[PDB]
Amino acid sequence: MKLKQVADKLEEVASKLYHNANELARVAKLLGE
Amino acid sequence: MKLKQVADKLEEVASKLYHNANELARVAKLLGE
Amino acid sequence: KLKQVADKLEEVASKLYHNANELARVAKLLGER
Amino acid sequence: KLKQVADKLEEVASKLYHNANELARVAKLLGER
Ligand SMILES: [Zn+2]
Ligand SMILES: [Zn+2]
Repeated sequence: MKLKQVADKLEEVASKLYHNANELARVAKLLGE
Repeated sequence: MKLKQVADKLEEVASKLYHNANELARVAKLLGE
Repeated sequence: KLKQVADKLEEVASKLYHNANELARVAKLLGER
Repeated sequence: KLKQVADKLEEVASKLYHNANELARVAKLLGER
C-alpha cells in the first residue's frame, strides 16, 4: 500500500486509541472516588 | 491492595494510549509528507 | 459496580489487542519496502 | 527512513499488546474484588 493509505489507517487507529484513553480515564476517576 | 492503586494503574494505561495516539498522528503526518 | 467495570475493561482490552494486530500488519508491510 | 517508522509501529503494537493484557489482568482483579 501507498504511504497515503498507510497514513489513513494510522489516523483511524490514533483516534480509536484516543477514544479508549478517555474511556479508561473516566473509569479511573470513578474508581479513585 | 487498595482500589486507588487499581485506578492509578488505569490512569497509567490511559496515559500510554494518549501518548500512542499522539505518536500515530505524528507518524501519519510524516507519511502524508 | 465492579462487575460492570470489569466488563468494560475487557471490552477495551479486546479492542487494544485488535489494534495491536492491525499495527503489526501495517508494520510488516512498511518494513518490506 | 521507512525502516525507522516500521520499527516504531512495531513498538506501538507492543505497547498495545501489553496494555491489552494489563487490562485483562485488572478486569480479573476487579471481578474477584
Ligand atoms: Zn513517544
Ligand atoms: Zn505491565
